[PDB]
Amino acid sequence: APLLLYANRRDLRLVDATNGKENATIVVGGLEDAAAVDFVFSHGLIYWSDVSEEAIKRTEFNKTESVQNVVVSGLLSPDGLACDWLGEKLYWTDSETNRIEVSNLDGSLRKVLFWQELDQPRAIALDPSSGFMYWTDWGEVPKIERAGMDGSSRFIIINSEIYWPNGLTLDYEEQKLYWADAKLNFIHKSNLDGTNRQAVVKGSLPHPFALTLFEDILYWTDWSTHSILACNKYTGEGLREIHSDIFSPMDIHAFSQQRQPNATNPCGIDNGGCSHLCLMSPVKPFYQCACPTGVKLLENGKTCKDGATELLLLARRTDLRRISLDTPDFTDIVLQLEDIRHAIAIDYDPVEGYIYWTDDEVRAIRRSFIDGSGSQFVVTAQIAHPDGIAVDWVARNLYWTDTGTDRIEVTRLNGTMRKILISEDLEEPRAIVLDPMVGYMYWTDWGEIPKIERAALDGSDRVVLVNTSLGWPNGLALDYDEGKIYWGDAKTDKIEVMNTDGTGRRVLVEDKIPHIFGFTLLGDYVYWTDWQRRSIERVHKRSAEREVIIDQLPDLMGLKATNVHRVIGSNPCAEENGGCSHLCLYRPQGLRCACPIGFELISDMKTCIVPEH
Amino acid sequence: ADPDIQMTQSPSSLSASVGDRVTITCRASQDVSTAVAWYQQKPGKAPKLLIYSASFLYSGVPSRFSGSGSGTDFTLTISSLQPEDFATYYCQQSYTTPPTFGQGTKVEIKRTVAAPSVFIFPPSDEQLKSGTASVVCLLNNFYPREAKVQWKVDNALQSGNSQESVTEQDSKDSTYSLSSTLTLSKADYEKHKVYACEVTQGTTSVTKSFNRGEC
Amino acid sequence: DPCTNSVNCRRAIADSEVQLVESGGGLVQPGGSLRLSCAASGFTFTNSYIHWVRQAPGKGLEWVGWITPYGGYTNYADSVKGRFTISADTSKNTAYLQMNSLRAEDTAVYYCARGSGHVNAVKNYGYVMDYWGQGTLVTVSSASTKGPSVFPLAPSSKGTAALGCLVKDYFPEPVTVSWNSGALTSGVHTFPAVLQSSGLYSLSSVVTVPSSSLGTQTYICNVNHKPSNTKVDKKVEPK
Ligand SMILES: *[C@@H]1O[C@H](CO[C@@H]2O[C@@H](C)[C@@H](O)[C@@H](O)[C@@H]2O)[C@@H](O[C@@H]2O[C@H](CO)[C@@H](O[C@@H]3O[C@H](CO)[C@@H](O)[C@H](O)[C@@H]3O)[C@H](O)[C@H]2NC(C)=O)[C@H](O[C@@H]2O[C@@H](C)[C@@H](O)[C@@H](O)[C@@H]2O)[C@H]1NC(C)=O
Ligand SMILES: *[C@@H]1O[C@H](CO[C@@H]2O[C@@H](C)[C@@H](O)[C@@H](O)[C@@H]2O)[C@@H](O[C@@H]2O[C@H](CO)[C@@H](O)[C@H](O)[C@H]2NC(C)=O)[C@H](O[C@@H]2O[C@@H](C)[C@@H](O)[C@@H](O)[C@@H]2O)[C@H]1NC(C)=O
Ligand SMILES: *[C@@H]1O[C@H](CO)[C@@H](O[C@@H]2O[C@H](CO)[C@@H](O)[C@H](O)[C@H]2NC(C)=O)[C@H](O[C@H]2O[C@H](CO)[C@@H](O)[C@H](O)[C@@H]2O)[C@H]1NC(C)=O
Ligand code: NA
Ligand code: NA
Ligand code: NA
Repeated sequence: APLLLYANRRDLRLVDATNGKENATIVVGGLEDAAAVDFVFSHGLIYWSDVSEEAIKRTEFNKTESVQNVVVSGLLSPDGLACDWLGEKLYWTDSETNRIEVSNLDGSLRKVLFWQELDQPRAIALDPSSGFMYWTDWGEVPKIERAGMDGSSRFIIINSEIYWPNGLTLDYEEQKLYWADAKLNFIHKSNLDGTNRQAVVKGSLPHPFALTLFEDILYWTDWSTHSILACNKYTGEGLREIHSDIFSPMDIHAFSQQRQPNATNPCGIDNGGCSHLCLMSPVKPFYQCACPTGVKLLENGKTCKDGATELLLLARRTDLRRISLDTPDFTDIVLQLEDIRHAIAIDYDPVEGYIYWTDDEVRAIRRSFIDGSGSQFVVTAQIAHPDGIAVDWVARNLYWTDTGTDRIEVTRLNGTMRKILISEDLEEPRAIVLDPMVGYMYWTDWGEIPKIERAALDGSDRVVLVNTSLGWPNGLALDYDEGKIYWGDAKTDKIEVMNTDGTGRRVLVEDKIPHIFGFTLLGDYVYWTDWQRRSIERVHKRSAEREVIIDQLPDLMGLKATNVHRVIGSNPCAEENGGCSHLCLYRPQGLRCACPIGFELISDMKTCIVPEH
Repeated sequence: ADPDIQMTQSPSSLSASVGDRVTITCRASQDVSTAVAWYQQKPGKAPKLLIYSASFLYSGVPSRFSGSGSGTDFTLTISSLQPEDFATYYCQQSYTTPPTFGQGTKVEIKRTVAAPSVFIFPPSDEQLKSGTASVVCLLNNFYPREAKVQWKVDNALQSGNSQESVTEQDSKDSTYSLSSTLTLSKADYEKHKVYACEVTQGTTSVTKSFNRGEC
Repeated sequence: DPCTNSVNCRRAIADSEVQLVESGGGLVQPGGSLRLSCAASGFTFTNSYIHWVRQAPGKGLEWVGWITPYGGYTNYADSVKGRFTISADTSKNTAYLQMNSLRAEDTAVYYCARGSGHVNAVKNYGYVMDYWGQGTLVTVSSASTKGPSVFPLAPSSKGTAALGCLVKDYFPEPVTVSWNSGALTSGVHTFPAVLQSSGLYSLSSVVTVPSSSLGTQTYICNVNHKPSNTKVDKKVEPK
């Protein structure tokens, strides 16, 4: 008796098609919006996606009342899910992030496989013995595609007479593909490459959602009739309702070991020699090593690097995100952080791996590791509108600008030993960057007389570098190797570059930059966020070739690109804080020790003391 | 047949000052997850969506509106009430068919007391020719809404022959206006001389009158 | 504009149009029939739920039914089942509510409303009604149409003076009133209609003006009772 497993929003249920009139048994309850379902029969596992909890979860069918979270981040509308029972992998689609992703069965080693030309991806079906995956897309260009389960050889197999392709399944016995179209009111079948397409049933399908198969019978769920229907897989005859009055039928499978035929795993017993993911592949040797999202596979084709070498770090008002710069997909991963209300400026310390960011609603400077763990408050008093922040990775100090207080201030990196460095002639201070090797800080002011200014790292010898043809200089970035500084101006709508002494000024970008805010340089590239275009973009600093990194993301703010671990440059503050009891503030002419309020330097020029009454 | 999901709002009406925080509750008779929407309905206008999915602010809606809750208990909060927020507010579950609505919460704006300007209008001669006479008393731009309007005809208090109507709260100055209409046969109107509208709020009484014998 | 570039000011500012136009309402005797239309524009008709929702006078909101125009599928409230039929014409982007065997308790303003989101989406907001038409009034009554008589409320010899128009003895609702063809709006109060024991409605519209203008300015109430094709322009003068 073919058992049918289906998702039902608040629960997952099992019904036997033989006695379909009977009450369906509840497999898992307490769910919110369970949508996609699949299983690993040999492992006794049932998986489901929940689109309100934004999670994929699993349970063991034998035991009871133990729901295991598998994927709980990075999901918005995970509408389709498929288990690779041969290679032991999990695949899913997401129609809001526009991605197809793969992971191990426990959710580890997640990798985004496809991120382009996905609009409303939905159903996904696997042929692990042939290394091919199939999925539907009911979006602007509706289609059925096929690709390697390693992400290779992507091909459109059906692109005509298609509109809402909601359901998709495979017949492993006859090597056939079946799908249901909820607009064109039919179920069709074809070979695995799309050829010899044939109509199975036509007209009795108000709103089919998911389709499955067992022996010579197709089974599908229908959103408008709230039921599971069935017909003969060759002729469409004998159409009938198996099970009715279902609250909200979603994905469905024939729950059987025979629907997951056993074959040799090409990965063997050594995971193919792959350090991380061993994915089924449709070409000899029929596996392919892969790496987590953003991570490069080395030359041997087997061993992953240790994480991304370079990251783009984003503040985005209500969250922070990181994007690897190592791979072409530019997947933004949201950091797991608490109480992010209005994050604005961001920087990063590669020595300890701390991101630092400002927030003018929390009114605090905070830091964390690149995944959101280790999160700590750094500065909480007299924070008002801190629109710029910079890490001094050499002297281990933290700088910020605040247009709510009209100051530039410095602390140690953990927020202690605070000193006001600039407290006059700041109207709208914003971006701030540091050159510890040379002894300078630079900052922008977008007030009524806009400026780019320079001072020593103690705020002394203040000088205006640029005060003409500026308006809203929001972004600032040094090119340490080339002796240049770049800026983005949201009023003149320009990205400009000049030597750090103010010579050689010239316009780099002039078009389609209506409102830069975030702004950073790494290697050959300048990156920015644009408040009006709602995009992250970059330009090659010599060729001026532009690339869109992310489009249509609201609430973009500050941006910093960085090597994750490597730092360059030094000065005498790096050695025992210069001997300074409190702050060591380097200048081109030599370091100056400094003190928080109420302390004074004594005659050794190093030690701060509260002076006697 | 399955029971309709009952949405129970509270309070049925409330009055709060400009700047107050206002909270409205909505309880569902079945667990509806976060599938709850809130609407604002100004008088004589279609409902406008404020919140969906229990807490998501709909595009264009001011940020003083917010929502929260899950399961069966939901709330709508107006964090700083504005004079233009006079309206009836409805919750609705969007979880299953049929969509069902709460009975609504009428929000009134509390303001300082304002005494009415009172006016009395005799029937027109053109109406008098038709066998019926309408006498109208107008209470203009006053607060609070509650007022006692009594008709006196030759110093005899009238009973059973008048009806009142009240405008909606003014979206600018939060006052009301009220009309009271006294209806008489032509013969009865011509039987008496003095027509008076007495208006009382608290210890404050004002009377406007006309005499048929004027002119 | 400096506010443009401020994190705090940009936030405080934030802190092709979809349209649904109903027609068809009016007075109908019990047992009779009426067809309402809802003309949609500004969105892909067939990707949406289209709802009908009704509101009896002084009462709350009651869902009537919906259609998904992509395939014409419908749902209905038990209170209208079998008597009301919803349909749609994709070529005209119009939905319809055919109302048969009408009952007195079907009297209501009838709104059509668009469900939010896409009809084929997994995260389905189709019962969230994100745009509502203006409504059309259906009155089910055996009483016949009657247009109003309009009488002056004359300014007294008494500063600020009050004047107005009394709009008496009409059926069904509604009446609209304007002053000086819409040129006079400040200080106007048009009261809700009251149902008189005769079964006919009456209302007054008033306006306060400076008492100096009583000799120099002319004041005209413009009364329209569309149900009876009765339009009246009444001059209000001191007596
Ligand atoms: C926050 O940072 C402060 C600055 O220190 C610098 O950063 C830390 C993370 C570390 O890398 C230091 O080496 C850096 O200089 C910390 O204050 C400093 O803390 C150190 C101890 O870690 C302390 O050194 C001692 O100094 C005495 C002489 O008085 C000597 O006998 C010891 O052998 C040792 O050298 C510094 O004096 C101290 N600086 C000042 C100006 O007080 C701070 O540490 C915390 O607060 C200080 C006052 C001490 O109580 C520490 O024990 C305590 O951990 C950091 N805060 C936190 C929460 O980590
Ligand atoms: C820009 O700032 C000038 C003064 O700062 C100089 O330029 C910086 C980039 C930096 O190198 C710094 O070391 C320099 O000292 C202004 O010139 C000054 O203007 C005032 C006001 O008229 C005048 O009293 C000073 O003598 C003059 N200093 C000079 C010329 O060195 C610029 O002002 C403009 O240029 C002036 C000649 C004058 O026409 C004024 O009206 C102009 O605004 C500043 N430029 C702008 C666009 O504000
Ligand atoms: C799944 O299929 C594989 C491949 O056919 C099979 O493993 C093969 O089994 C044959 C004998 O039937 C051996 O001669 C092959 O060398 C062997 N190949 C490999 C790569 O191991 C699996 O059977 C395995 O597990 C069985 C117990 O579950 C055992 O009897 C087999 O000897 C073998 O170890 C097939 N798995 C299942 C569960 O049927
Ligand atoms: Na999408
Ligand atoms: Na400022
Ligand atoms: Na601009």
